[PDB]
Amino acid sequence: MRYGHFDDEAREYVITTPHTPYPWINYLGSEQFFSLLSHQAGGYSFYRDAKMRRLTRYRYNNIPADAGGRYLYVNDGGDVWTPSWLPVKADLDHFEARHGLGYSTITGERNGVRVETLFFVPVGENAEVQKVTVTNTSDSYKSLTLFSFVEFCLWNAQDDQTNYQRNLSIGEVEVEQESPHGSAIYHRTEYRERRDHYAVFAVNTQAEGFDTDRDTFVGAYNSLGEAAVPLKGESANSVASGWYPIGSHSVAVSLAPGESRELVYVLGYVENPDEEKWADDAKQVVNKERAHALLSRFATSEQTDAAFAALKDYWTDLLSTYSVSSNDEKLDRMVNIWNQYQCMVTFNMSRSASFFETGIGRGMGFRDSNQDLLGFVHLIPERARERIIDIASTQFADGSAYHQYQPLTKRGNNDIGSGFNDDPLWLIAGTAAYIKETGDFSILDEPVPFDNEPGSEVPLFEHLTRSFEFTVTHRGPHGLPLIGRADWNDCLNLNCFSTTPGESFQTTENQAGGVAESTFIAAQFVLYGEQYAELAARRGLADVADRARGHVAEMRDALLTDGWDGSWFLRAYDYYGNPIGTDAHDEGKIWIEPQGFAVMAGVGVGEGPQDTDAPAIKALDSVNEMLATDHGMVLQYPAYTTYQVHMGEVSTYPPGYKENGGIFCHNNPWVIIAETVVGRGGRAFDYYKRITPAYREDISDVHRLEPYVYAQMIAGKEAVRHGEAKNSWLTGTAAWNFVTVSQYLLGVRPEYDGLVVDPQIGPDVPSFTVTRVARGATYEITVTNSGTDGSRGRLVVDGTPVEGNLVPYAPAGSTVRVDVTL
Amino acid sequence: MRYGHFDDEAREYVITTPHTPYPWINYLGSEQFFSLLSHQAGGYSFYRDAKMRRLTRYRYNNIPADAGGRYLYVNDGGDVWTPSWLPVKADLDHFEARHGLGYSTITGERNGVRVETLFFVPVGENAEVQKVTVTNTSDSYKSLTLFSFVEFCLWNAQDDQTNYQRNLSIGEVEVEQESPHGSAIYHRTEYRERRDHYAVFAVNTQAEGFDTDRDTFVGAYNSLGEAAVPLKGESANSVASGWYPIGSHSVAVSLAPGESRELVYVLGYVENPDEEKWADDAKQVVNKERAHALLSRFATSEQTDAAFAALKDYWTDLLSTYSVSSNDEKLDRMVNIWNQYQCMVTFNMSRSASFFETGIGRGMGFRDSNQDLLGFVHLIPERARERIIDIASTQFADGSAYHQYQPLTKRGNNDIGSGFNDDPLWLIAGTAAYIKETGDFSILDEPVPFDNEPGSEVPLFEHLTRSFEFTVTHRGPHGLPLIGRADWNDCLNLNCFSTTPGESFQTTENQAGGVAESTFIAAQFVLYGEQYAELAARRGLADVADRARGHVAEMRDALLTDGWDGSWFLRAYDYYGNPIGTDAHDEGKIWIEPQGFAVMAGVGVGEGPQDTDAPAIKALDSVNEMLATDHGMVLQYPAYTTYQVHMGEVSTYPPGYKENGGIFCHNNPWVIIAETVVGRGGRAFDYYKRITPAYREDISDVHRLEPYVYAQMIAGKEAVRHGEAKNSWLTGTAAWNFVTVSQYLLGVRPEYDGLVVDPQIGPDVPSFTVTRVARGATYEITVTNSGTDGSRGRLVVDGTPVEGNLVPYAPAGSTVRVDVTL
Ligand SMILES: OC[C@H]1O[C@@H](O[C@H]2[C@H](O)[C@@H](O)[C@H](O)O[C@@H]2CO)[C@H](O)[C@@H](O)[C@@H]1O
Ligand SMILES: OC[C@H]1O[C@@H](O[C@H]2[C@H](O)[C@@H](O)[C@H](O)O[C@@H]2CO)[C@H](O)[C@@H](O)[C@@H]1O
Repeated sequence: MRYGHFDDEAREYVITTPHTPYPWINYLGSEQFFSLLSHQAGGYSFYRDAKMRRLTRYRYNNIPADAGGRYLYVNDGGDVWTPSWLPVKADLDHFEARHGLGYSTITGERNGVRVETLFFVPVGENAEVQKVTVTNTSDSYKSLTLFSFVEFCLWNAQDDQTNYQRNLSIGEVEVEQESPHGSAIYHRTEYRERRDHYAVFAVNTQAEGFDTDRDTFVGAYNSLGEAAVPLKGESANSVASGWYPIGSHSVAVSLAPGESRELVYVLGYVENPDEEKWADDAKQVVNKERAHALLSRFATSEQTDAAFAALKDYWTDLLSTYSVSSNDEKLDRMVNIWNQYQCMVTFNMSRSASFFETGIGRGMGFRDSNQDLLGFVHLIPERARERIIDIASTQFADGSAYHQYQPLTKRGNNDIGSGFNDDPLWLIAGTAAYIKETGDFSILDEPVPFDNEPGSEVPLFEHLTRSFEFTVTHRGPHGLPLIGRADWNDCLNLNCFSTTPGESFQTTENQAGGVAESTFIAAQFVLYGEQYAELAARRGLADVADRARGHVAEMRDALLTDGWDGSWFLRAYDYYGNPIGTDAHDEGKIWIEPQGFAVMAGVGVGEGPQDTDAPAIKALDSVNEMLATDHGMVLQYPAYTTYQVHMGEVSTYPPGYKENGGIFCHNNPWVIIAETVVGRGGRAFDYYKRITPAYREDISDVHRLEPYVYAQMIAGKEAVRHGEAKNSWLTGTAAWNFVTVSQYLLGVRPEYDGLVVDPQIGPDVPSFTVTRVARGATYEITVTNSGTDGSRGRLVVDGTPVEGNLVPYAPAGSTVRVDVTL
Repeated sequence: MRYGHFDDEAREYVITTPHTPYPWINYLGSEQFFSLLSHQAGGYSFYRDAKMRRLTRYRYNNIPADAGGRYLYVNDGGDVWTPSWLPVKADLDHFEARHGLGYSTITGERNGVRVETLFFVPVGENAEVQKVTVTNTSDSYKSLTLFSFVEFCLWNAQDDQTNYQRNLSIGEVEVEQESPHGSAIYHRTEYRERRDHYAVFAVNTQAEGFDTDRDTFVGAYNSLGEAAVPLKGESANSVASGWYPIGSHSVAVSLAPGESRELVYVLGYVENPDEEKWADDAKQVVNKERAHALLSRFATSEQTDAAFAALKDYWTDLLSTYSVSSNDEKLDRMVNIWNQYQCMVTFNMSRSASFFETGIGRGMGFRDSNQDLLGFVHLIPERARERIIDIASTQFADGSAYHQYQPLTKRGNNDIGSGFNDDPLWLIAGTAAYIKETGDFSILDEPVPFDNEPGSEVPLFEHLTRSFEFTVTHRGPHGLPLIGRADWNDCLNLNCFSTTPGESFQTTENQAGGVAESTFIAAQFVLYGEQYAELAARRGLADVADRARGHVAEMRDALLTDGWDGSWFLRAYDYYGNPIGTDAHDEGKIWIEPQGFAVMAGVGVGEGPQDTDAPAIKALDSVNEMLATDHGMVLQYPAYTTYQVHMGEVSTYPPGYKENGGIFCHNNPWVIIAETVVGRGGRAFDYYKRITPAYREDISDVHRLEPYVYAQMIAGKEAVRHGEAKNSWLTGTAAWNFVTVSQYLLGVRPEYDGLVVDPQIGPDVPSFTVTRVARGATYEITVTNSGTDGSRGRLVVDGTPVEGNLVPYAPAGSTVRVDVTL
C-alpha cells in the first residue's frame, strides 16, 4: 500500500497521512546551512559541521521515533494540537506533507483551524525559515494563541549528549521581546568563551510572551506532547540559566470566519568578527547587528515569498542538463527529478547526517567521494573539479590513499589511516569521468601535493600514475591485487582475525603478511587501468600507455584463470591462499561484486547475448539464479550462518542483512550495467526497477523508508524482514543508479571525442527522448526501441544516417537532433 | 519542603511521592554487576564495564526525564497502569519508594490492586532480581494481566546510540516460553560473533505470552506510557530481528479479595567458555546451562528472601568500623550510614555512571583514586592496599603520573597523558592514609613497576620518593611548584591559551614554557611532603627524611611570602609570572583551595583561635567574609564575567556554576578541617552542616537532587539558581566529608603509633560517643564537649587520666574506653 503520491508538476512527493511506516525526511539547504526535516517536522539544523555546529537538538532512537522538531502548538479555546500531528497526536480533520526540492510544506487542520507551514533554507542565507498560514475554516470566530517551539543543541552535538557534568551549567540565552521586526530569542552558549557565533529564533510580529527554559515550557514529568505552557495558554516568560535552552514565542491570532493570518519564523546562524562580538563595553551583551539584518530580510510575507521563488529557480535551473520523456512516468520522474536531487544532496551532505547517520562522525570514504562524483558531475562540473583536486591532495606519495576523507577540513583521517587497496584506483575513476563530461584535460596539469605537504606538488596526472602503479606493485601469488584491510566491501577483512569485542574490523590486523587477493580490485584495475592508459596516451605518453595496457591484459588473464571458479568469478583468496566465493564451499558460494564489475570491464564478454559459453554470460546467469530476488540482488549466497574469524565483519551480520546476504543496493548497478554490456537490456531494466523508488512506491509498507530516494540496504531473501530497507538517502546507490539509467539503460554517455548513444533497455520502453546538454550544446535524442537482446542503436544525426554510436561534439550554442533505431 | 524522610531503623530513605524535583537514584550491586535505579524504576544495568557491557538501554536528557527502566504494566479490566507511576502516569492511591543499601522497593497502588517490587543485585550473582508482590486490596475479585518490560542495549553503549547504520541489523534474541522454572528471553546480540556473553530476562512462572520487539510491544507513534500490547491485554509474541530487542512476559494473576501473589523476575548476565558457547552442533542455539542454573537459584520466593537477607548481612557487617551516637540524628545518620555507603559506592563505580555521568568514558582521575581511598580505607583495607599497588604501577619513572587511571584495565589513559603537576603527590596521600589505618608498613616494600613495564619494579617506597622529588625538580621562579596543565582545579589551565572551540582545555597547550606556579601544589607539598618525610624516617632513612623536611620548610616560607597576598594566600602565578588570586584585581580576588589546604598543612597557624594576626586566621576570616554562603563556600570571588584566555576552562562557566563561582563541595572540607586546625569547632561544624545531605533535607526543593548523598556542585551566590545541586553521588566530596566529620570534627583519627582523639565540633554537639574498630580492637570514646574555641580534649583511658591526645594501640580483641573532656 501507499502513504502518498508523487506530484510531478510540482516536483513534490505528497504524503497524505501522518501514519507512515517510518519517518520520511527531506533535506533543506544548498550551500553551507542544512536542515533534516521529517514529514512530522522532526529533525534538526546545523551550519557546515553537523557535529560541532548543530543549532537544534534531535534524539535518535526516541520513543516514539521522531518526537522532537519544529513545533507550533495551537491553543484553540483551551484545546491544544500541533499541525505536524506529532508530538501532541490530536485527531486532525486534514493532514498533508509535501517534500520538494530544498523545501517542504506541512499542513494540519482541526476543529475549523488550518495551519500550513512552508519550511526552507533560502539561497544565500544561513537560516531555516517558516512561512506559516493560519486559516479559520469554520463558520465561527476563532481566537488562538500559537506557541512556537525549538529545542537548542549546545553546538557540539557529541558533548551535548555525553558531557552533562559540564554542559548542564553552560546554557545561556538573551531575550529580545521588542525586536525591530517582532520578537527574538538568542541562543548564545559558549559565546562568552571561544565561540564567535550564536543562533537566533524569531518571529515577524510582536509576541505576547516567550520561553527559553525547556523544563518550564514542558513541565516536569511531561513529554513534548503534554507541554504545560501551551495547555495553560500563556507563556511562562522563562529565562534559561543552564539545563535545556529553547526557543518559544506565543502569538495571539484572532480570525473571523474564512480569514487568514500569515507569520514568518526564522532560525538563524550568525557569526561576528571577534572585534565585533559585543554591543557593550562590559562584554555581557551580544552584538545583534547581523541578526537584525537577517530578520529584516524576512520581515514580510512578500520577502519570504520572493526568497522561496528564488530557491525554486535555483533547483529548476540546476536540473537542466539531462532529462527524459517516455511512456513510463516512473522512469521519467526518477531520471529528471529524484535521482538527480538525491545525488546533489549526497554531495552537499557527504555521509554526515540522516535518520540513520547521527551527525557525529565527520568524514566519508575516499572511495565514496569519487563515486558520488560520477552522479553529480553533469550538474556541478566546477565543484567536481575542485573536489578531485582536494581529495587527490590528501593522497600519499606511494600512491596509497587515506581510507576516509574529511570534507570540512579537506584532510585525510589520520586515526583510520590507509591500507584499503581499492581506494587509489577510484581517483582515476573520478578524474576520467570528470574529463569525459567536461573535456577539461587541463585538470591533469594542476599542481597537487601528497598528503597535503607544501612543496610536494606534482601534476594531477602524476597522482593517477601513482594510483595505477600502486596496484601493479601490490599483487599476490596469482597476480591479483592484494586486498589489504578491505576492498569496496569494507566488511571483507581477510587480514583481521579478531575474537575480541570492540576491535575495529577495518583497522585491526592481528596477523601480518599473508597472501590475500581481491578479484574486485582486479576487475577495478582492468576497467580504470584502461581509462588511465587512455589518458596517458592522449597526454602523448605512448610508452606509459602501452605498458599500462600490458598490465591490464595480464590482469584480464588472471581473472579468467586463477580468478574464475567455473560458472562465476571467485571473490578472493584469503590470508593463507584459500579461495573465497567458490562453489566448493557450503556458504558464500557466489559474491555479486566481481560478477558485475568484471563484466563492466569487458572481462569474459563473448560474441553477444546468445553466447552462453562466454564467462561473462555464465557469471551473470549464475547471479540471476542464485542472487536475484524480487527486491534486488543479494550480496552473496548462501549467507554465512557461523562467524568466519578469517573474514572479519562480513559474517557477524545475521543472514539477510547488510554485507551478509543483504541487498546492498550500491552494488546492484554494476550487474545492471554488465547486463547492458552483454546485450540483455530487458534483464538490465528489470533489475533496475526492482530497487528503484518510483517502482517500489506500490509496496511502501514493505520497503518502509522514503518512496522517493534510494536506500543503502534492502533486507535479503534469507532475512525474515526481506524487502525492508535501512539507511536511506546517504548512499552511493544514488550516483551509481543515475550513471546506470542515464548512460547505460537510456545509453547517453559523455566520451572524450563525442557523445555515445547506446541504449539497451529492453521492450518495456519502446520509445523515449532524451534531452542532454553537453559541452555547451543541446542534444535531442529520439529513440525507437524494439528491446530485442543484442540489438544496438543505429544513429541518424540531423537527418543524415551515420556509422557507429558516437556523435561528434557540436559547438556551444548548437542544437543537435539524433534519431536512434534498435 | 520535603518529598520523604529518613527511616534510620531500616537504613532507608523513604520517598513518599513520585513528584520529586529530580529523579533520585540508588546503586544496586557490590561486585562486578551494577544497576542504576531511580525511585521510578528508571536506569539501567551493566556487568563491570558500563561503556561496553551494558545489558539495558537508558536515555539521558529524555522528555520527560527518566522515562525508561524496569516496568510492570498492570492491566486490570482494561485499565493500564504502572506502580512506578512513570511511564503511564495513571493516578495512584498510594506510592512509596524506599532506597536502602544495595536494594530498593517501589510500591504503587491503584483501584484495589497493590504492587510492591523489591529490586536487588544479590551477593555472588551477576543479575538484577525483582521480587514482586501483587495484592488484591479490594472487596471484589480481581483478574489481572501483568506485563514485564525491559529494553535491551546492544552491549557497547557508545555504538548503541551512534552506529545505527550497522546495529539496527544485528539485534537477535531466542525465546524460551517453557523454561525449567518459568519462561525466559535471551538477548544474544553479537553472540554469533565475538561475544561470549548474553543476557537472560525471565520469570519464575509460566508466562501466558511474550514480546521481544520494542516497536511491536509499544506500537508505532507511541511512548512507553502508551504501549499498545498492555492496552490490548495480550502479548503479541513478537520475535525480534534487528531494530530494538526487549524482554517482556505477560503473566495471568487472579486474586480473591485480600489475596496476594508473589513473582520473581531475573535479569542475568551469562558467560560461556568458548568451547561451551553452543547447545547444538550447528552453532545456532546458545548453550543455556548456566542461565538455567541462575534461574533455578531464584525459582522461589524463599530462595529470593534468603538472598535478600544475605545482602543486608553483607552491608551491616561491612559498616561495623566507625559509628557515633549523639543528640543529633542528622549527624548520626550521615556518619553511620549514608556517608560511608556513598564512599563504598564511589569505590565500586569509580566515575562511570550516574544520572549525570553517562557510562561511556571509563577512567577516573589518578588524583581521585587516591582521595576516594581516604574515605573507604577503614572499611575495605585489603582492597585499598591493592588499589594503591595498581595505580602506582602506572606511574612514570620520572615520578609523573597518568592524569587518568582506567580501573578496568589497571592502566593509565594514554591519550590524556600526564603533566598535571599535583597528581604525583596524591600517591603519598593515599599510601600514608592506608598505612596509618592498618599499620601495614609492608606495603612500602612491594615490588612496583613504572608505567606497567615488566622488569622495572622497585619498592613502592621508591615510587613515593619519585613523587616527592618530582615536585622538588619542578619549581617556579618563586620556589612554588610549576602548575603544568592544571592542579586539583582541572579548569585552571595557565598553559592553554585556546581561542578555538573543541580544543580540550586540559590537554591543549598553545604556548610552551612560561613560569606558572600553583600555591595549591605548594600547600599539598607541605602536607604530604612531611608525611613522606615521616615514612622515610620510620623506614630508617634519616638523611632522606631530614632532607625532605628541609624542602618542606622552604615551601612553607614561599607560601607565607611569595604565596601570600596580605589577607589570604595567592592562587597562582600565571604563564608570564603575574599573580592570580590577589586583591589587586577586580575578579577572582580570593580562591578557596589554597586557604583550606595551606592551613590543613599548618602553614601560618599561630598561638590559637585568639591570634587574629596569624595568616591562617586572616585567610580563614577572608574565606568566611568573601566565599561563605548559606549553601556552602564558593570556589572564588568575584566570579569572572569575561573570558580569561590565559586561564583556560575556569572563566567559560557563567558566574556561579562549577569552577567559576560554584560551590564545588569537594573543596569545602579543606576549610572545615582548617577551621578545626585553628581551633574554631563551631565554625567548622557550621560549614559542615551547610553542604551535608541530612541537614539539607528540609530544603529538598532548592537542592533538587538526592537528600541522602553529596553532590559535586551546588550553584553559588552569583547564579540565579544558587542552592541547586548538580552531579550527585560520584564525587570525592564523599571521601573528604567522611574524613572531615569522622577524623576532625568527631576527632577520631588513626596515626602510626596510636589513635588520636581530638574532637573540635563546637557547642551544637555537647555529648557523643564514637565506637571505632582499629587494628583489631574496639575503642569506645565518650566525649563531653563545651564546644569552646581552642578547647581541646583531655583523655582518660580505661579510667586513668593520660597526657596528650594519643591512645596507644591495644592488642587485637581488646576493648578500650576513652573518656574525653573539653
Ligand atoms: O562494504 C560496503 C560499504 O561499506 C561501508 O562501510 C560500512 C559497512 O557497510 C558496515 O557494515 C560497517 O559496519 O561499517 C562500515 C562503516 O565503517 C563503506 O562506507 C562503503 O564505502 C563500502 O563500500
Ligand atoms: O577541578 C575540580 C575537579 O575537576 C574534575 O574535572 C572536570 C571539571 O570539574 C569540569 O569543569 C570539566 O569540564 O570537566 C572535567 C573533566 O574532564 C576532575 O575530575 C577532578 O579531578 C577535579 O578535582
